[PDB]
Amino acid sequence: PAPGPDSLLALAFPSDPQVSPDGKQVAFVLAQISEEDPAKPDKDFARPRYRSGLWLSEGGAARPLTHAETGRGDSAPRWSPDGQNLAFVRSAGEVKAALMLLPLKGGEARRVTHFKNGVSGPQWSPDGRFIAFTTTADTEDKRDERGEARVLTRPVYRANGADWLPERPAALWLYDVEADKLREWYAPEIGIGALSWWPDSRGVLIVQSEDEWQASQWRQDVYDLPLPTAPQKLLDWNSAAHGLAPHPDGQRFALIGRPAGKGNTEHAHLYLIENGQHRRLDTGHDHPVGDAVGGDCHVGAFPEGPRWLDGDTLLFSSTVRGSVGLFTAHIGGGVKAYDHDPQGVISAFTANEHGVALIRESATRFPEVELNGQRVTDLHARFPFPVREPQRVTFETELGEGEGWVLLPEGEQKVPALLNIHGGPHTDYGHGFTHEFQLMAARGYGVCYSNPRGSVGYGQAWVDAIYGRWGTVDADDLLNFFDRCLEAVPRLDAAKTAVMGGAYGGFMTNWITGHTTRFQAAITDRCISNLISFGGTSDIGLRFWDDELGLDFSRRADALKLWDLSPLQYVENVKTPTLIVHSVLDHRCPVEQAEQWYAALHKHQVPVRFVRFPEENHELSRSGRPDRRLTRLNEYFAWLERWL
Amino acid sequence: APGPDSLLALAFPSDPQVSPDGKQVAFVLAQISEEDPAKPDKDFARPRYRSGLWLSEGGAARPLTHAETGRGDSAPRWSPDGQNLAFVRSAGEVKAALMLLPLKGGEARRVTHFKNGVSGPQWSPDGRFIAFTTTADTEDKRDERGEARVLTRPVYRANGADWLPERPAALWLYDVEADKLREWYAPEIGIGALSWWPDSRGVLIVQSEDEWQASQWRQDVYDLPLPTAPQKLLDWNSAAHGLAPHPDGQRFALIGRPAGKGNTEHAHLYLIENGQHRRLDTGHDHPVGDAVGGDCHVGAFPEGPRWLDGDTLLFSSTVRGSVGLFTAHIGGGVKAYDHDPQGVISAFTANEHGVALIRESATRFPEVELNGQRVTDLHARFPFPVREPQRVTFETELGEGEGWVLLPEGEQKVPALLNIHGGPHTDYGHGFTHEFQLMAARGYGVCYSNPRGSVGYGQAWVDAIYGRWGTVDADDLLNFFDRCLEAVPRLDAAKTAVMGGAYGGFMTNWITGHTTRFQAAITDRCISNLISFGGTSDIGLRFWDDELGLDFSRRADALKLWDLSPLQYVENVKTPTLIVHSVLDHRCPVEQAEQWYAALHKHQVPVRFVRFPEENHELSRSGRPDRRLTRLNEYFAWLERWL
Amino acid sequence: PAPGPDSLLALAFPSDPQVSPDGKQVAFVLAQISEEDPAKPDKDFARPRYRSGLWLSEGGAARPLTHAETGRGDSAPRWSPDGQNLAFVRSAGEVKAALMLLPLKGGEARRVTHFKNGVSGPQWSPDGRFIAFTTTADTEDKRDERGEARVLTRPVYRANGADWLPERPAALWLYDVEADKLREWYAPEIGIGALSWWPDSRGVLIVQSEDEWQASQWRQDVYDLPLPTADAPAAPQKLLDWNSAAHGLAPHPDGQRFALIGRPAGKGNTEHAHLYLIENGQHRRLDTGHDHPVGDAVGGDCHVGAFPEGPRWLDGDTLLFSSTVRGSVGLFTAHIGGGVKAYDHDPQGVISAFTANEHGVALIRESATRFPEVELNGQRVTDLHARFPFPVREPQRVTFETELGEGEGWVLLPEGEQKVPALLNIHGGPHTDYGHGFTHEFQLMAARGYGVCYSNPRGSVGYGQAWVDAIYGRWGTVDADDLLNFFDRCLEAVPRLDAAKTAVMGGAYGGFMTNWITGHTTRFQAAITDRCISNLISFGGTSDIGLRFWDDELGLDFSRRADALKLWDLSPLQYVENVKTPTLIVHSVLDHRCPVEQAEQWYAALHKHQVPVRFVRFPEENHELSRSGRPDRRLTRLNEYFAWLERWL
Repeated sequence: PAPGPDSLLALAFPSDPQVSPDGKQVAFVLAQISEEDPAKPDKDFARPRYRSGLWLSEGGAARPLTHAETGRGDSAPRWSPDGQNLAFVRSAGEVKAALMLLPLKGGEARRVTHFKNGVSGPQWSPDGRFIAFTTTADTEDKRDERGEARVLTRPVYRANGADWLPERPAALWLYDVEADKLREWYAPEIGIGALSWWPDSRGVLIVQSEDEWQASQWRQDVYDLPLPTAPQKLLDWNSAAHGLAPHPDGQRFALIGRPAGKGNTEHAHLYLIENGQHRRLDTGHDHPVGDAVGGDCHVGAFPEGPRWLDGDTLLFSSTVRGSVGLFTAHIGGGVKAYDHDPQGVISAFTANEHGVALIRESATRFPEVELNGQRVTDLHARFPFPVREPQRVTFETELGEGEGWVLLPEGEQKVPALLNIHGGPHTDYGHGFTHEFQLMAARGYGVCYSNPRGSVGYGQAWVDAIYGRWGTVDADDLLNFFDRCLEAVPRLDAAKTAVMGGAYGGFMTNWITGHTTRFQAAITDRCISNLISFGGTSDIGLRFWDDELGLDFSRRADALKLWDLSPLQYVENVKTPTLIVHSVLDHRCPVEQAEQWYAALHKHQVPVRFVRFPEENHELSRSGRPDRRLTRLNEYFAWLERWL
Repeated sequence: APGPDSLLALAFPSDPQVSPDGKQVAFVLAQISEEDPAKPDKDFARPRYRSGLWLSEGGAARPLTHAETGRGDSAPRWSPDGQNLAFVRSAGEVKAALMLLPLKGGEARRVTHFKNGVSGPQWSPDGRFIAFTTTADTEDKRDERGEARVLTRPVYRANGADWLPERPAALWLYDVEADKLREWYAPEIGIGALSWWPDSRGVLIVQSEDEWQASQWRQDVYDLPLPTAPQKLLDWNSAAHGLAPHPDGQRFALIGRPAGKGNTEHAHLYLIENGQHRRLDTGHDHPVGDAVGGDCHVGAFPEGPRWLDGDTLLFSSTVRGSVGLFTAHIGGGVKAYDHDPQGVISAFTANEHGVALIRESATRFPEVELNGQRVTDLHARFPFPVREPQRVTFETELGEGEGWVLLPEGEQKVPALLNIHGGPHTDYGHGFTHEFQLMAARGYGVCYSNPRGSVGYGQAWVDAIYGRWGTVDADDLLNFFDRCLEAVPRLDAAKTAVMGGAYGGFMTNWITGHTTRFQAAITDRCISNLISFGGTSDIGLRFWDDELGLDFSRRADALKLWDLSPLQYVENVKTPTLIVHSVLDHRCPVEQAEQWYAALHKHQVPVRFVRFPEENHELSRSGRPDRRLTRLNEYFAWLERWL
Repeated sequence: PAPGPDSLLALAFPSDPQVSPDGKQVAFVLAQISEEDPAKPDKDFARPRYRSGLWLSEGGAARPLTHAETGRGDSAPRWSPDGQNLAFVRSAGEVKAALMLLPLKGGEARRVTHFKNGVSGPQWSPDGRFIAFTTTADTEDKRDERGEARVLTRPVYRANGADWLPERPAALWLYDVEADKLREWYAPEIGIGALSWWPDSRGVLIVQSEDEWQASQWRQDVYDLPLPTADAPAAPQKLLDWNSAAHGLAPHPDGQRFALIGRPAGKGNTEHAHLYLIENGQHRRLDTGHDHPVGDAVGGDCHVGAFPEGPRWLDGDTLLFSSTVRGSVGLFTAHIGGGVKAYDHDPQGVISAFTANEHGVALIRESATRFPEVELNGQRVTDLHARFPFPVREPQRVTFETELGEGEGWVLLPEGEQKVPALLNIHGGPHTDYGHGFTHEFQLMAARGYGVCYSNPRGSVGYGQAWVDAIYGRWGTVDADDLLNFFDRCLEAVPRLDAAKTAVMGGAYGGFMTNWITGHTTRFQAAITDRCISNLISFGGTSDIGLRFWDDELGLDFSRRADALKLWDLSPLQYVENVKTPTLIVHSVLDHRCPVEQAEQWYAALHKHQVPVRFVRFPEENHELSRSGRPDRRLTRLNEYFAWLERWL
């Protein structure tokens, strides 16, 4: 009785590992999967939902601090600097996201805020006097409820995962801890991105764009916002910035991003800011800041903000050849490894001068929470079937050897071979934990997955190789890799092959099937078929192709080049039975992309099936509602069983 | 000056049903009232259509029903003995119940009790049965639960119906004498037109063979006897509706076109005998049915042809912006029956004893007539004075084209609004357009014309744009507009705007991408990208094939479709543009508007996008009254800003 | 398989027989019993409800005009004087009671009024120009919904069947038919009772009390209210200082005189209602030589809805009215120039409602053996007895001697020849009659094998005023004597009645008397006391008529020490220590005529004495449960009666 997609329901998902100020404790979030209303289940329709609570460890096995029995649960634990309180956010039905304050030495939490719309992103000031957070407060918008028109004048009006953007951005508020009083601090005209307190608690640094157009073009600056008694521009960056890390000296700060002129394809790096000047801080390290390795067992928030361990040393995470390690950057030197397992992924971390807490996983290990190197969870033990170990298969390119992996099922008999293509394109497969892949191998498929040119963990030149020319050397690498897998692993059945992928991976599944008939089945997920219409419909359409391809869909000559890069131009060649998976509120890859592919395959009488999820967005496979994650996997396996 | 809320004063007639003895008409009248008159929202008005049945025996019509909640009463159908009216009632949770009203006294009785209600009641001529369709008590909880929809059929949504059900509505019978209901025929695909044989032995129905043929508009006619399965009667493999069984019980007529050219060919009238067909409306180079624009039609507008005797078939036809009644004869050709070249007959019913119809003009709001006598007084409700247009012509290689200019009162210069009708194979002309009258009442000169591609000027005028939208049609529109400026000196050539919906929106996008001459533009339910339209539109699998000879799923054709896409030329657009679109418009999907909006933003062109939830392609003609007001408010706000 | 209480669910109930102005048609109301929501029945709990529609006949079998499928339905049909329209009242959920206008020659009804609270009592003016009606319009009272206190200052604050009286009485409104306009006519400070149009349509006559205290004492006057002619309408003008009970105003065709039904000041509640001709403040008895009350006061249980009995002038001399005579109800004419003549009087039948004009008459007629039927000009137009689901049986007469002459009662026997238990049933009032009304309960008792014995002791109403007066001030003496003497005569006259298996039962006054009898003899094997009275003192303070009932019936004021002691000596609860008979107690919580504290005391006292007792307590219902309560609770009441009799007999 091979395991099925409902294996997902056995798992619990950790997030947001928050080390205590004294370094001796970790508070974190654990999402379990439970019935929407455990008291009143629907006899005809199961309703598995995420429900989260806060957990705490001092080094031993973690224990629950909260006990949600309804609603989405509790999130965003934040330690008071004196270690005696945890602020957090509670969602329970009509309580959308209330700021709560829990004394750790005894007693229940008190609700601090009372806004119709709840709050987001609490951060204590380092001196403990304040908690900053954002909120839309009590603003009401009855247009959708009444059936009124929405009048659009801004260039970007929706966002994947948030749906439709409000007329007024969330405002920055202050909770005065001593006075037990709330006050609006700053109501931005455009929106606040990253935010960090100065170490002396005099105010915050914030990222803002100058206007709506600049925001759509990913141009941001950093501003200084003192405690109230308006922000002042602190850095003319005119580019992408987040992860502000104020230096202990209270004057300098680091930021994560890229300098102006770069473009989305440049690795995110660390920049030291002093008196409006900047210089690269993580020198000699040809890898991006942050976790960009694929996996599907992350639900919730995964903090990766860099942290100064002393006056010279900035701790950060970085993706390297399918792994994610901790490194230190130094004002006085180059980058040094801090905690880097080439076969593992550190997906979130917090730190101070006294301790570190993180979440760690591998291709064979479900995510676990650690405190100062000690595991405090036992979550892999919940994984309900045995995991298998992948084998490495390499392929040659003019830039050097690329790599990928084969995950084989048990036994020695021939098994179908599944080419899985990661999205991005500037991410990696490798050492993230992928329930989907382990499940495919448990059901008898050989899973082949690789990092073609365009992937992100192999240096900037490997990223740049596909610039302006998706469908050339990246497609070459994928089929070269797959051919090397079939040659290296004889039990892979070259007569029973499938190609599948999501997002860029869906683009590439569409590209590949329009350029070869070799596969017996295809599954294209949250895909791209028409690069022109994407420019006009995607929540990043106003800048994505400009950065990835140098092409502006609103300019005639560029639009023709985008059409020649569109899989739909070559759809007349598709003969491979194709399953199309898409979600209606995916604003990253809008569902019109899938509709066009579906219609075109029908025009050609190619066997086709389109599973269309309401309510979900681009993130379904990684964090969608559990029932719909089950359905997506069920549909994958039904299609493979039919054609392989 | 009057504003868009002038619409709230109007009452909208529909479905003029003459009685079997020819001496009465029953019809539907939609008034606009609060959603819940008992509990109005102090902060938000909720004007809604609410309909009742009305009756006339020759004098001023009087109401038979008095709905105060719900959408109201529709689809009146006379019993053959004249003593009863069947109709359909919508009142909240009562979706669409079949009701039976005795006409000589007493209230109606409810006949059906289906969760999903019924549609399309038709009495058998002998009065023994009422046929109707229903999805009965079928439930679909996917959307309510948040479940996926699995799609395998080529067409899965339709403008105005949203998502198509897995099982089509089934045909049912009400046994009048027995007071019993029974399912008659559950089709696999769907039933189109339906008509009883004159001897009440069964019905003729239009059906497609399978889902793919349905997407290609290929239908056949079947014979379905009363129960005691359908048998194919005509190998048509093409578009057919308007079944009119001949009194002899063997032959029948239909409206449509034979297999061959495609759906740009004029719809014509065909006599069917023993599987053979021959055209009846010969010597008449004009399509069957009303294809003239207007915006005061709410509800059902029957146009089914009717035999006035064994030799004479009554039908309606569009001719140079008018819609007239004509008769075709078995013995040869077409004669005018009731045709004013300056008017539009939008619906009619008839038998051997009488005729009832709805009639309008560019200056006359729709009224109901019985045997030539008006029985309504609806024009009197129109809340501001109407003005009369003047005709302006233009020259082409196919002959003289025509259009009109509607001017405000006074003598001063006024801004000039080039309005472009959709289709493209429809006409402007002699329909009543509240929108145009309101524009002139607010001080604008409205210029509207029938370029090549329009439908009322013969087949060659239609064919002139085949495969080449954006060539001679665009030429004609600007030719006409230039002639208006020359002929009408009050039009201000420095304050001009271009606007249109659907094909007219395509053309507004095309024109602004090819000239900067206009000071403002309004593009409504538009098309910007012919490639993506092919994959998203509810008719995308056939529309360009018929209209352009192009298949978006074939590489060479898709490039030709891109060369016809206004979005290819958007870099030239400088004209401030208002974009009006509805989220459930499945005819022109809203991604068309999203692409135009985004492209104008990339170029920093002044742009505004009014995005209506819940509405579809038909908003301007029959959308919810509050959203029709908002659409017009937005039109005028934009024109006031830029003109 | 003997029938049970659910036999009630097979019946349909006619009411409000309205003859057309031309005398050739009748429109009436028919209540069927149907599920609350036939579409969504509760699998675990049946919900039978009354649902009414309008029916029409020109002499043949009646046909339905309306087709309510939800809600309580349609009521109060009223003909337009030109015969072409019916006004009526529609109740459908949130539509509480809307005035509707139905054209009779084709088309559906139009809703005329749009008030949150609906309307009551539509009456066309004779010239057809107006419809008068009353309404509380859109007034809201959120006290109960919010849990606020109710502050009481008025002497009467609740009424059986209406529950709690509003601070502002319903106002009289006018519908102007030609103008299609509505306007408030008169907002009374106290309340409007009877109302009638003058024959020339110049205005209405209305009955009103001068203040809240006088209303509580049943003292009313007649007022003249002309049609309004300005933004603020003229007020009513007092027309007759009656200072007594008045209803059924019947304006004379001459437009000046009018008759009224009631009693002159002096006489209390026990005086027969009579007809009085009023002329310029003078009054004289009109129904002379007729020692019987106006109106139907005969018991039965198959009346749901409104039963009009307003007297009607057939010409300048002749006033048609109904009257109770020895257990029957007949039509009679009173004459300005002479005495009373029979018009339509079957001594074995009951005419329960009628309307009339110079061209025709419509009525409802029944008997002890015939379920109510609607008639037009002497022709039955319904077939409602045919629905009665088991055979009906014929009562036999048994008489008894009194010092005032022979009293009478009846025995309804089951089939067969074997001994059967004997049930003494006692009618309420006390000033009503048993006799020739149709009683489903009695027919059902006999169908289940009981001999039903029921009579008109002194105090009953159909045997002349002196027979009523015999019990004045002394309930529990000659009335109890008559009841037990009658029952003994039944046992002697009908040998199959089993003297060892007897029960006593009754409602209201009949419940008082069941309590009295069981406290004064142990002869019965079972007792059923329904909507009863046990404590005359507390009744004075809790009943909706407590401020006047004993004063009129007994000459006793509970708020005066000497009188209260006499009321205690008349209270069955004083003698409860003697009760040994197993007793079923039936009562409803919103019975404001006999408040439920009456039953609570009897229940507690029998418990103190360890007498077998069972108390069925109905929510929501009032004094009228057995005659018009919700069908499911009517079934339960009957089930409980029969369960108790099966246990003890």
